[PDB]
Amino acid sequence: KVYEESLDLDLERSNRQVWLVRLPMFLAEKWRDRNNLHGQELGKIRINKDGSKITLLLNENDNDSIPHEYDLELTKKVVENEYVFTEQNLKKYQ
Amino acid sequence: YIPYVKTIPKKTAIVGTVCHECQVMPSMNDPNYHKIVEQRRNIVKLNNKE
Amino acid sequence: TTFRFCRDCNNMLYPREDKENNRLLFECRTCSYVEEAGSPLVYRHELITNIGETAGVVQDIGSDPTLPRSDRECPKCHSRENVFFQSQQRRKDTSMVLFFVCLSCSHIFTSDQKNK
Amino acid sequence: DPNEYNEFPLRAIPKEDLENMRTHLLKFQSKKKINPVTD
Ligand SMILES: [Zn+2]
Ligand SMILES: [Zn+2]
Repeated sequence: KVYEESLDLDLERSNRQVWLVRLPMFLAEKWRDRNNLHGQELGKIRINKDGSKITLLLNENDNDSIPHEYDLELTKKVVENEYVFTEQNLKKYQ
Repeated sequence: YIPYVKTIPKKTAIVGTVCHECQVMPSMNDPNYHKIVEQRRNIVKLNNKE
Repeated sequence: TTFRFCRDCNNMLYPREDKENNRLLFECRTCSYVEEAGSPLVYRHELITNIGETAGVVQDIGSDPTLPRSDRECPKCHSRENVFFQSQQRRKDTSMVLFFVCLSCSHIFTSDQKNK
Repeated sequence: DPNEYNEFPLRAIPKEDLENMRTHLLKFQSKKKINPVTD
């Protein structure tokens, strides 16, 4: 009765590929802002057909102040035992 | 056993598993390159204290 | 001597004997994991040890400007450039033998003429 | 460069679902492969 929602961890969307990316200070200062991220186009991820090299190219919205091309260095090709979990508040009535 | 433990329930859900770790580094062949170097250089040359 | 570590909890294994087969087993002390030993040696205490003679040799040892240079021949690539240094063990009983590191192949040789 | 690649679009998550929700990183510290889905 205290909570009207299940209190069990939802292991339903865990089968979802996710990339952990470390960003430079200049790029992280504008990509982590909560006054942004309106669903616009932040760039495109480019992967070679044979792999072994990845690069993301930003759009022309940077105002010609930062590089438009970046290289995605895979510090760990096989990342293991790392997961992403959320946190939400429960309904307190009924 | 102990009767009371004082848990703090919260709504949680696993929404992905990490498969790759990436390090974004600007390309040295980009025309706008070396502007970040100037910005990086300015970091050490700035004195906030007055 | 080689140290062994447990598989289930990462704790280090300890020797144990099995009289049923007269063999050497390495068993964990917390989670009951066992594994037969590949060697019968379990302890070693080298009173006189030569470990650390060339400690500190890296891929860029030749970049150190304080190291002295020499014209001795490298008996692996026939090169004359090399950086030499004395033993790095600080016990006051080591000989003054010099260890030569080649700047062309990263090969380490010594000037010892007594035992080598 | 030639079209020897398959590039997909990247766009930010809308803020309408990022409010009142915190996304964290979970790291199991073990030498095995821990997977809560099956293990
Ligand atoms: Zn163990
Ligand atoms: Zn040599």
